[PDB]
Amino acid sequence: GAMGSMERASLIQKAKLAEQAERYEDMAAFMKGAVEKGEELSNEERNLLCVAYKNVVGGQRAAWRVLSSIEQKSNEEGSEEKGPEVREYREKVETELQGVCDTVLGLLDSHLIKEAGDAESRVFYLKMKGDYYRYLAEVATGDDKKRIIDSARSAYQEAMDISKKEMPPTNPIRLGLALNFSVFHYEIANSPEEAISLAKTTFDEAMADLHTLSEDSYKDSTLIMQLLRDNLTLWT
Amino acid sequence: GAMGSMERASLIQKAKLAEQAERYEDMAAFMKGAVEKGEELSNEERNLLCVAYKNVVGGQRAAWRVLSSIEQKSNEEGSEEKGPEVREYREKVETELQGVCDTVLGLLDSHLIKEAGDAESRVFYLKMKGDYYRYLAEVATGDDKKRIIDSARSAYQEAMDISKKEMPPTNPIRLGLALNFSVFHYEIANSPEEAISLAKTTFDEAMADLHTLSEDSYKDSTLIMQLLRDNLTLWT
Amino acid sequence: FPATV
Amino acid sequence: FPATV
Ligand SMILES: *SCCCNC(=O)c1ccccc1Sc1ccccc1C#N
Ligand SMILES: *SCCCNC(=O)c1ccccc1Sc1ccccc1C#N
Ligand SMILES: [Mg+2]
Ligand SMILES: [Mg+2]
Repeated sequence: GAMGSMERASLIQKAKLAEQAERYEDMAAFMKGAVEKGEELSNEERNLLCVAYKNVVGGQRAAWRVLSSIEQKSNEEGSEEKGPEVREYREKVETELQGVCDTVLGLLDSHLIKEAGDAESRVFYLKMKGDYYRYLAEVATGDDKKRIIDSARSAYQEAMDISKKEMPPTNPIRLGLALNFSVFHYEIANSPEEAISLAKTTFDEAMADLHTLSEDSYKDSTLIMQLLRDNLTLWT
Repeated sequence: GAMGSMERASLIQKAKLAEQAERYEDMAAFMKGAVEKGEELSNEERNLLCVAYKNVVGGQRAAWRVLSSIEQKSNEEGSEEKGPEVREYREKVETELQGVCDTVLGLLDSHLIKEAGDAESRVFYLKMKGDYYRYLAEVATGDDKKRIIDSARSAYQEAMDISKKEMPPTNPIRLGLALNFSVFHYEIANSPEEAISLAKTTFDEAMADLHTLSEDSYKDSTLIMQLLRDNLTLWT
Repeated sequence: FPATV
Repeated sequence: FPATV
């Protein structure tokens, strides 16, 4: 790996600089190098890894949606034939997106998840695994599409089971996991009722636990609760 | 070149798709491939080339400024020593930026400028040459810094001479050239009075020629005149 | 699109 | 920063 010669601490430092400079591809490459040092990641380091790849894949997903929309319109009745270029370029972006997802899933499988014993790390990584299979599912149309969807579901489900046993209902990782699994149900699994039920129950159980929190924890938890509410408003 | 096997028209089509998807690195690579087909570029194709690289280098310049600011603060009195990482990463971004500038300058020199005979194409390319030498000058600190600055000045000056002979004072290319050369004077050449004089005279001569224009040309010209006014307000 | 984190 | 096009 091209980061093999750089110190772990230097990779982390540069990931933070790349974030400040909004250079998210660099940030992801630095964090990949840090993961490949083989040591477990701290809470802050996990969040750097997550931020970097979320921004990279987020840009790819946005571009893929633009191109997919153009491709769909080109295949409508009365549309003029413009050749293979739209499909080719959509496929190019799609392949790059799949490559990023495969890279993240590879880091999780070699060997972040298997060494993650505390709930805060294990739930975080399993949520990420569900997220990146979900992004693969968004572009999937082949024979393995059902298996891709089930891989996302399985990772989310294991994360949910751990989070319900080991974390309070206001824990921000637990809340963000529920938010994303609910989106999986709505957008991927054709299960809007499950999506709505999960978001509502998560919101209500968090509400009932806010009284235990400091002002700073309350701010963290209510921020994500508002995202759950925003989705409920969109869906109902 | 990796675009050598793709049709010129397909490269142009994909550059437009990349623009819609905000994939400016792809857009630039497609337009580089189109230039390397060896044919002259139309007005629309020149503007695609310009848009693509302006966005790529603009992001690099913004990142370089963030990192340079951090590096400058790290070298202030009382600052804690944090190692070589800030300088290294600033140098990494700087080298990539210089690479993009060298690529654009290489396309202009092989062989866009020498085949550009009409004022609209030749002024456009010479302005770009001044712009990309200006971006090199922004990061230059070595023995060749004066020669880099003079290369920008010389390209801008040739473009100015042609534009004053061959274009009306409201021509948007002429106006944008004057805007950028004025910025060169202010930011690069330590010549704020020349910057102000050029912006003022350009604005006033355009104002006096607006009466000749259609509504659509008037909109194009006044848009750039407002940028000249904005700089004058910043500088006075 | 719905919110995710 | 000043405006350029
Ligand atoms: S991708 C960076 C991860 C940090 N924040 C998140 O996007 C995230 C991820 C999983 C679960 C929840 C959240 S939001 C969050 C996370 C940690 C602490 C506070 C908050 C909030 N609000
Ligand atoms: S980088 C794409 C070039 C298109 N517009 C510009 O940014 C530009 C470049 C050189 C000189 C002027 C301008 S602004 C412009 C250009 C052509 C037509 C109208 C306008 C405007 N307003
Ligand atoms: Mg495909
Ligand atoms: Mg250097």
